[PDB]
Amino acid sequence: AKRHRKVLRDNIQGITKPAIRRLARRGGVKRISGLIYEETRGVLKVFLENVIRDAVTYTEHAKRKTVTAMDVVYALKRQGRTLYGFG
Amino acid sequence: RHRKVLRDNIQGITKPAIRRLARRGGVKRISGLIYEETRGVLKVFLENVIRDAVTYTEHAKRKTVTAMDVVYALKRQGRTLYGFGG
Amino acid sequence: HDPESNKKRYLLKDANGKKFDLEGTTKRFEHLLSLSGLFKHFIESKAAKDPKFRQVLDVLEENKESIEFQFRESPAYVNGQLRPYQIQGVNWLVSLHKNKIAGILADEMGLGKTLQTISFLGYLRYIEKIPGPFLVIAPKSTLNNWLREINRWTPDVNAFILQGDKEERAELIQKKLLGCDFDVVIASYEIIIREKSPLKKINWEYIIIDEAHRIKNEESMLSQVLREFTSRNRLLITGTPLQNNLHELWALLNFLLPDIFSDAQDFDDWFSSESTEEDQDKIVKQLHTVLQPFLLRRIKSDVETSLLPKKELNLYVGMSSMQKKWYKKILEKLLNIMMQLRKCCNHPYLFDGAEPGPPYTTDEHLVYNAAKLQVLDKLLKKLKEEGSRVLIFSQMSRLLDILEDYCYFRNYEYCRIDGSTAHEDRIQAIDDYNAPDSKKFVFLLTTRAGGLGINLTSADVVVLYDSDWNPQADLQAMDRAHRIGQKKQVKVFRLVTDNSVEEKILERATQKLRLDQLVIQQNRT
Amino acid sequence: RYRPGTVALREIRRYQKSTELLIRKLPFQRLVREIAQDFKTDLRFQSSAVMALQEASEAYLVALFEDTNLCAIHAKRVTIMPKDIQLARRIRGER
Amino acid sequence: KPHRYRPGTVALREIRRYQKSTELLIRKLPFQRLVREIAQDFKTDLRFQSSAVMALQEASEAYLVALFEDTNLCAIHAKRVTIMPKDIQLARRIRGER
Amino acid sequence: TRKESYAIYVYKVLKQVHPDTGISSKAMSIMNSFVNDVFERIAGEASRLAHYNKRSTITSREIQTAVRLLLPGELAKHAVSEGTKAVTKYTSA
Amino acid sequence: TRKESYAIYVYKVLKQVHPDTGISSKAMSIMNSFVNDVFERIAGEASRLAHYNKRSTITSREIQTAVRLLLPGELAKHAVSEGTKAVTKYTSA
Amino acid sequence: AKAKTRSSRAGLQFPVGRVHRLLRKGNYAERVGAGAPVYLAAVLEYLTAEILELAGNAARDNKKTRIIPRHLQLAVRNDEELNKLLGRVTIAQGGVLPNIQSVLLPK
Amino acid sequence: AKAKTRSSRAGLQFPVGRVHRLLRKGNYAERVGAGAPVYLAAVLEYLTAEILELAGNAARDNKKTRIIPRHLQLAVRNDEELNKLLGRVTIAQGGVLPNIQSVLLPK
DNA sequence: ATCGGATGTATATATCTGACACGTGCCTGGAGACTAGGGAGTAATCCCCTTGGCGGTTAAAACGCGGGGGACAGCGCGTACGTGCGTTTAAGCGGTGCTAGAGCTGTCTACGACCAATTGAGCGGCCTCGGCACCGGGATTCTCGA
DNA sequence: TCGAGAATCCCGGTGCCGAGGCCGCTCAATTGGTCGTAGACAGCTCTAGCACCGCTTAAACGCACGTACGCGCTGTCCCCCGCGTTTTAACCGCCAAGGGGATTACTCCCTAGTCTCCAGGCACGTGTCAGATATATACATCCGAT
Ligand SMILES: [Cl-]
Repeated sequence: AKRHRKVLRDNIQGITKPAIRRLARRGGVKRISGLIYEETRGVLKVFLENVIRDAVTYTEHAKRKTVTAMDVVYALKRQGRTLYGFG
Repeated sequence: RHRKVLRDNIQGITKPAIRRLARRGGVKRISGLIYEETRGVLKVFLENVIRDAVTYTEHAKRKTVTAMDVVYALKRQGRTLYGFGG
Repeated sequence: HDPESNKKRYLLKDANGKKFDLEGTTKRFEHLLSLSGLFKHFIESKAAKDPKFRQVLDVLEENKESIEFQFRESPAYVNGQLRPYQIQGVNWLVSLHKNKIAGILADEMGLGKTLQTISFLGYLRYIEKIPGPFLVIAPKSTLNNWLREINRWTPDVNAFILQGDKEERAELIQKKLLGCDFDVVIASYEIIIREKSPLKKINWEYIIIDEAHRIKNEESMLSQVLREFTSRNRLLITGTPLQNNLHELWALLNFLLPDIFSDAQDFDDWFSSESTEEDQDKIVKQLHTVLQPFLLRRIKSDVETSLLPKKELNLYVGMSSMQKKWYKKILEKLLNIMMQLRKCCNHPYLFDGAEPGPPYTTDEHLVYNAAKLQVLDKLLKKLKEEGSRVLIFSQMSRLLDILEDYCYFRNYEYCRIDGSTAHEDRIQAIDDYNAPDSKKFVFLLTTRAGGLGINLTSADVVVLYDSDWNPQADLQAMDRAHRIGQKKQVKVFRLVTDNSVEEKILERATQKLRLDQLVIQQNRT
Repeated sequence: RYRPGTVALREIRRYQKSTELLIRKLPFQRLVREIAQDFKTDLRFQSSAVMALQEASEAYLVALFEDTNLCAIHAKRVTIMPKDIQLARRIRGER
Repeated sequence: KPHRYRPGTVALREIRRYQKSTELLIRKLPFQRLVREIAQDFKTDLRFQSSAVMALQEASEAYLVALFEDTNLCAIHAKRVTIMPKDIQLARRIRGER
Repeated sequence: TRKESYAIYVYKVLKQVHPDTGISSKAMSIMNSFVNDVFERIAGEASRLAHYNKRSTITSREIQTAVRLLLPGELAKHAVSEGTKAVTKYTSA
Repeated sequence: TRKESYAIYVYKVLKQVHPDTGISSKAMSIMNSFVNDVFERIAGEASRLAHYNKRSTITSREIQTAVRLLLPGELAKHAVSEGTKAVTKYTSA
Repeated sequence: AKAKTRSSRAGLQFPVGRVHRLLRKGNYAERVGAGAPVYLAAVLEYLTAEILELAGNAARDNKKTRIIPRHLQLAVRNDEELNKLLGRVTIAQGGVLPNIQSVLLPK
Repeated sequence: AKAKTRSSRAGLQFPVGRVHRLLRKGNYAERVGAGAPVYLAAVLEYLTAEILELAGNAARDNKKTRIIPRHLQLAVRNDEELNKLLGRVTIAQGGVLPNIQSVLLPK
């Protein structure tokens, strides 16, 4: 069976409990429930899907196999989340 | 033109009008302090939109406000209105 | 001495102790130009921008003590007697010092290495009467080995290892380093990067760096840090100089003598960029004499005899059907690199979905979907009668997983060492396999793993089931069983796939190996 | 006599089905051309301009109440309050 | 009995610690793994610039921080101090993402 | 005078999708506003694309990228299909 | 290789308000992006404003109206005053 | 020879000459390709046909023969991902989708 | 004659010539006027001076003589007009304004 | 559970007005030369990204347990809403007059485009040295059992 | 209720590396000179806005009442925080070879833009009728008090 690498922990589980706790602290919350740790992961995954979709559209229009920071900036500005400091 | 400067016309946004807007919003029970908040927010919204419309009108050297100018102001604010032009 | 005498001398007397010294560089230029005249190329190359070296050239040219203390058989200060060629090496080192230059020691691993080093340090302390400091940079696995060697063949010195956690290292530094209560400071690479600032503010005599081949890239952080260190001279220890290129030899030389080999372009235009006629031949290769004084290498065929040689063979396997379809799929188009070609040449099941089903089974069908593995199975079956234990190497541990599951499918007894197995279980594993009667037929390993202290000497056959870009890594894997110790004939079987990229990898490996052959080995003497 | 709630629900159903204007045209026009004279003096207006202003204003207010109601329900009430509007339009980004 | 703070007095200390610094609160490698396995869907065989991944992480962290602030306001408005998934759902519904 | 519109074309599309229904003046005006708004959105996105890639011409590739970047999912796929088959027919004829 | 930026002018404005305060690289990039964004907003709004009135030329009147539309409150007031002052000085020179 | 409109050549119904002229005198780029007007007209025609068949279905659902802004609003708001396209848009003389919260309903 | 920069004639610091070229090549109109670059350069200069003055004040408050994105963020978010102008914008490596809800403090 | 109101909800009929059909002309889109320049193809080169692996440090991360305080539920109560009914009041329609100012036409300048020549202003590359990060340690201060 | 103890801030005192001048070069901004045409500016027209005056009659307004509901208080679990202890994965570094992309420098060709002509497509002005309101009108169908 050890021919097959045992399936790794899911990538969305890489946003650990302490990381979400730190984000919530910077947001200014004191107490935190136990289901936020999955609701937040879902929200982050959805946001990332949208931005990645737009960035990939740009980078394949440009005839390149390389997503670039300036494409990410274009995608964010398209969504209406302009970001200063990268282009 | 004549006898048009008026005061307290925000009191013309009557309480039953607020209640009808609340019903279309699907609100069942309404507190008594709600009308002043509604008048304040409506006045702020109107001030912004009318400011932008008057800016467009002044730039075009006109001095009559057109529905197309109102549409421009609304679209610039991000509230695209369909039906009156564009 | 006492700590205060060490404090009055060790610490940098000035704020900026790094400055151009003229006497030493003039001495080096005069001695080397006396040795040979090819160096004028380097000197004119370095004088193009800065002309004070050009006035050094002028003064040393227009005007046209390294006492021969042979330092014979092992003096009493180093306990016991030792190999006469080691006395020859120490004489080499002494003459190197007395000519105010440095030089790589390139003795083959296991040929009494670091012993000449400690003896030379004792010579410095007793015949030259000079105390420390002496920085020693070695891989972590050899720190305690170095310390034991120093403390058991020249115990009347000060030497400690600079290892530990943050706080233990900090207190040790403030106690001894800033305390100036040492003669030799044993430290590891990572420690050298970590403890840069305290170690800078010491007037170093030498900086001994074992396995010097680690410093072969001049953009490496360790190379930058060592350049930033102040020292009087240097000394390099490594068994495989010029592993896979000619430029890295210049990279070693630059750290050795930063005032001689100060230009990369000059050295890479010395021989490399000229291939038309005999100018790529005898004359240009005999221009190697520039490398003659800076290096010494000795072979296991000059010294201990024993160790019958090697019997390297090649087993040209043929592509299998599933391998064929995967290889054609890869060639024309997850997959993002040519490394997929080598993966396919090794075993198709590395790619996901290659196992049919999957219902998870480990039956005889494994060797069916593999070219090399069938030859491997037949080879193991043939070797089982003579009971010769096996060391299998590879480039991917993920391949070793398939191989070990094959291993226990046919009921064999293996034992792994990879990048994930810790130190203590590694040690117990090597003890188990090297037992006087060990019931573990095969042993698995990764080519570039385990360091150098591994002593898998109990077996006789070593299959390089995959090849490597650097032939030196494969050579280390081979001498891992061919070192002193094992006395039966060591047999090594590389497996090569035809009509595939493995031919190209082998061919480039042979280019680099023969380049190493022509550059160093004949002129090794 | 009906109980408190029945007439409110029937009114909700009535007004969520019509399309006509819930604010009086002439009071809204007076308010609009009163606000106007604080930016420029002696303006004229188009009937369709005031009509568009009303159509946007009521849409804004209805959309705001549709969030005020959700905020009220989130607090285990059924009544809407000034704090409900303040929270709704603070989250929406209008401060 | 050893010294022990009462609940909340460490939470506020972390609140004011993190509302004062500027570094990234998510580890780099897990986030890179996340938005590479997400990008594997729309198109395969992509190469990501380090700067591109950094911009993505900056934007996502800012988004989550703002969302958590509005969730905090929702929870306070509900006469609570603990945030719950209903607060996040309401916050995203109001602002228009639901 | 002579203000132009899309009414004559919207009416044709209506009469070929629902052969026996009508449309009021206000609804026709709303459809006109919709068409103008969508045209402006797509053209603006295409112009920004062409400026982004330092090209100096709008073409079918920019239009297709803009529509796939502006319309959500299933609408984007059908719109792309429509545009490609229309352009192929035009090129052939 | 030659990439143009507003860094050398932002670090002349800085040395007139705070004559002895430096600015980091990241802040410089943010400043360049900010002036780029504001330029884009003003230029786009002025272009649309010209297109609405069927004018072919963009000029200071459209720039004034665009800044009065984009900037809030006293910021627009001061910016308009400064722009008029600069235009009058230039046309007098 | 007798002229053949490019919209007839492409088999479309929206005008390609008008789209080309707008793209040209609309300050979008210095040059405009020849397939771009055709592609854009096809896309516009598709979106019009989609929203218009939804509006016709609503009009027939209300037993009306003509289409009105109420029907347009019903179609757009009911259809997901057309609602997402017209997310920030306001349709005059439209309305709201019939919707009452669950907790408001009588026991 | 002798060259005399348009910025110097206007008494400005921002490049009037480069602003003019950007306006002309950005496909904003058919032809740009003559006072438009001057007006736009003046406006950009005003906005930059305002931002930098506030950021330098924040840096001095933090006892550091060098503006950083944290100082830019503090300057922008502590003024109402600037914050309204840059509401959607997010500053990289900016951080958050210190803020704790009053009901969250100990009794 | 039953019965009595009150409120939508189908159903027939008259009115009208707004959508739809039809004729004209005029302007704009299509047809046909002619060209130039934008973009496609090629080719050096120099740096960045990928894949698989190894070795080492060390903070975070994970898991466990106690216990406290907060959420959730239940209960009482006293308003603050909803409902309903008279009675004012002002919005809506319908009309009229008055007029300004929004819109269309001519025309004839100033002023923006284009081109050539020229030159300083800005950009890339290099070196360095203060500004800031880091590490104690000592002193202050802020929380928590009494 | 005041001491005990942990956290934090403020001093000095290193180090290091990013900003910030300095220099050479080149290429876009400046100056000078046509010239073709937007767009002020004047003038004429007539449409849509503004202003009242009158009727009527439905929406607002004020007042009563009584009754659900929002709010405060009280318990009680339970679940989330805070602190220890152990494990592990992130983060540097380092190796090998590739391809990808960003320049710069070209060549060249085909597809746009620019003209000149000229007819049909579409926009506007009309003239119809049937689809959509308006009234009544009977029926079905919740809601609330016994
Ligand atoms: Cl050795």
